[PDB]
Amino acid sequence: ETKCTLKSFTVEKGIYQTSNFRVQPTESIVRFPNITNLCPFDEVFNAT
Amino acid sequence: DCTMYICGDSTECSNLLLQYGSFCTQLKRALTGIAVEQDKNTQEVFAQV
Repeated sequence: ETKCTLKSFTVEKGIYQTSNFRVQPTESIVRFPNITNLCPFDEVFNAT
Repeated sequence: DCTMYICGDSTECSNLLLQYGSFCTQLKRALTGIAVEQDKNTQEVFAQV
């Protein structure tokens, strides 16, 4: 990786700085729009 | 760090940033030079014995 980020095949002694460090999040959470009142489709579908 | 500051750890943003080339290799070297210079200054001032 150090060779790759320097575009050379020879690296001299010293301290370098390679690519960043990250942690991959896992799973997901989905939240519905906060509406709960049910539409009354029974009257139209079922009427005497 | 360019990747996180310019782009919010996205992917298409990183791909688009990849088009600009070496606008960070120039930026990431000046700060390292400044840090080396700052570390050298205090060693120059005090280490005289």
